[PDB]
Amino acid sequence: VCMDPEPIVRIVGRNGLCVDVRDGRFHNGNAIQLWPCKSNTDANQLWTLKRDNTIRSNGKCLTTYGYSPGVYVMIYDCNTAATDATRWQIWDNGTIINPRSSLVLAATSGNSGTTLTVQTNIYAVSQGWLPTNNTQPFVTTIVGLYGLCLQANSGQVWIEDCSSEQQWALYADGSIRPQQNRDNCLTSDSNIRETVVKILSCGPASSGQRWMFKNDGTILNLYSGLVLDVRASDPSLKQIILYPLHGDPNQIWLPLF
Amino acid sequence: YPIINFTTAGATVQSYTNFIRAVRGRLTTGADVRHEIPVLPNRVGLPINQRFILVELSNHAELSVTLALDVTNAYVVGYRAGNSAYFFHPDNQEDAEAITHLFTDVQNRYTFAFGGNYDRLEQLAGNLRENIELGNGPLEEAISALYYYSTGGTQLPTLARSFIICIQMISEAARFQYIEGEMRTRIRYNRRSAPDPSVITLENSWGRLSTAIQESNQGAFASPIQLQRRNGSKFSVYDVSILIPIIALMVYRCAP
Amino acid sequence: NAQVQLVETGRLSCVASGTFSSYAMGWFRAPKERDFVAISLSGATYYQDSVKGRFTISRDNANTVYLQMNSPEDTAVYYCKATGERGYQGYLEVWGRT
Ligand SMILES: *[C@@H]1O[C@H](CO)[C@@H](O[C@@H]2O[C@H](CO)[C@@H](O)[C@H](O)[C@H]2NC(C)=O)[C@H](O)[C@H]1NC(C)=O
Ligand SMILES: *[C@@H]1O[C@H](CO)[C@@H](O)[C@H](O[C@@H]2O[C@@H](C)[C@@H](O)[C@@H](O)[C@@H]2O)[C@H]1NC(C)=O
Ligand SMILES: [Zn+2]
Ligand SMILES: [Zn+2]
Repeated sequence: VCMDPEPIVRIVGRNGLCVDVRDGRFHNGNAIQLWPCKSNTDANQLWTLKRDNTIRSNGKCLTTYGYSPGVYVMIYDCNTAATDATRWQIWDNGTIINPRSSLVLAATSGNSGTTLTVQTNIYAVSQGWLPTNNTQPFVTTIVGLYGLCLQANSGQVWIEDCSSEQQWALYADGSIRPQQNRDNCLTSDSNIRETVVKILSCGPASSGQRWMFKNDGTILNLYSGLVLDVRASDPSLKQIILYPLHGDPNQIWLPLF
Repeated sequence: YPIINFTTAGATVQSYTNFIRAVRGRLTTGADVRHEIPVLPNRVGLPINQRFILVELSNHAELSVTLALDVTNAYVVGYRAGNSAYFFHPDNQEDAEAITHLFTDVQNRYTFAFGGNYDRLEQLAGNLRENIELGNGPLEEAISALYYYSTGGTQLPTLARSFIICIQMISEAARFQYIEGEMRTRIRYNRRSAPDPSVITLENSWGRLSTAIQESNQGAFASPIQLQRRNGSKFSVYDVSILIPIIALMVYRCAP
Repeated sequence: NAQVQLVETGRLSCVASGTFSSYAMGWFRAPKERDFVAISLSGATYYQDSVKGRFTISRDNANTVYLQMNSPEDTAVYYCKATGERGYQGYLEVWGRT
């Protein structure tokens, strides 16, 4: 039976900021915070993922206030807190969910210092998380249809011949952001069949801006169920869309590193 | 044993992918997927009539060579060429007896005094993986060298170099969607190119990459695994998210 | 050095000189820029926003791909377009001759 480790790691999230306890105060009830990722050893930003499905900082539990949308998460003593509120299951989709209440950890504001609330699972960039020490986004060259490269310009995205900008920073919150302006997001406005995906701002952190690279080679919008698609397998159209997964080459991609 | 065909004669990018997709399709039933990553079948409990699959390779010259892949790790254990079979030196003895189930109809089985590991094949071929060019051409010329070694035409260094090509172009491309993509762009432009430090490090990390992902917490590694950019660079991985579009197959190491 | 000849007729009909490989199919429409109309490899489908439901594009690799027009501003010259990977380019694109 597989070994059960308990790694200590930073939980990077919305807009590349990490999971932090406010001000480093560990008294029971203090707010858990969205904060720039540090390069230090202070336990305020390092979290141990224990076997009992609990995220702990300096020995204390990341605890949601209640079991309803809007309540914030506080640091609290693990034994004194309620068992059901101290528990979290981190899914391979980037969300961090609580088994009871069906509420995922959301960051309703990309500003530094946002108290982490817990909201309804709409698979938003606000509620996409990644436990890593790499506190800098992974920047790659995304290659897809016919070997072309995903390129962006001032709000327009398509594929073109791979010229060595075509660079994209894969943020921990599940967003894909053009390198030159990393405040902009790979956004889609609707859960419809041919909504052109382009570059907007990362403010709303909605779904349509959150993407997971599935093992089958696609780039899926988790809330949509449709994948990134070059329209009619035609790069010259300069058009990319969300389309139901069929598996053809015009929706298969690869993050070159 | 299941047989899967490929030919460098008229090989297109799609003719390469469905091949690797068919190889993956028979290397594992896809039943055990852990953290979006599929697992090869467990050596313990696997029937020997399900222990191997065979890939048949042909080329512009219509020379045929059939490789044998160990289902538990997708690595090449041997190959039949016409009337003769050839096997790498087995590591243990349980693997030495399963070899006897492979090419039974042929006359003269052969087992080399060397195993099929990169560092020894690199030693035998006198060249490193970082220098041996990969692509359709190299695979074509390698198919010939495996066929003619039986007739004394192929020498041992060219034999070992052919092994490094096939293993990388088949086994590794099955394990990694990334390395398959590296062979993908080579067919696309008709290139003869040695692999990056990116491909080399992935090949050298596969066993460790499987352990850490399976032995991971529900997502996170207990320890990092350092890798490479296409340009030789520093970067380490701490979670399985970045690896999902990269690793296609994992060796079994433990139970969920 | 040779290419496919997409000869168009027509229910618009279009044939190639290999569609098995040739990726997708594309119909393009007035004496205005050459806008888009409408299949993937399998293939599936991609229609322009003006002509959803009215138009249907079909495929059968085993060398033809159609386009059925059902139900004035759509009057123009329509061309069938092909895509795929290359051996000559950077990728393959073929326009036809209706
Ligand atoms: C997000 O990821 C989690 C990872 O497990 C998914 O949860 C499972 O989904 C399957 C269906 O695919 C259910 O059978 C399981 O009961 C779910 N839970 C577990 C613990 O496996 C979840 O469905 C994913 N959702 C999306 C929209 O991708
Ligand atoms: C590769 O070619 C050989 C003969 O040229 C075929 O027998 C293979 O078919 C495979 O084996 C048979 C027994 C059947 O199960 C079929 O479904 C298999 O695909 C053929 N295989 C492939 C993948 O092309
Ligand atoms: Zn036996
Ligand atoms: Zn080496």
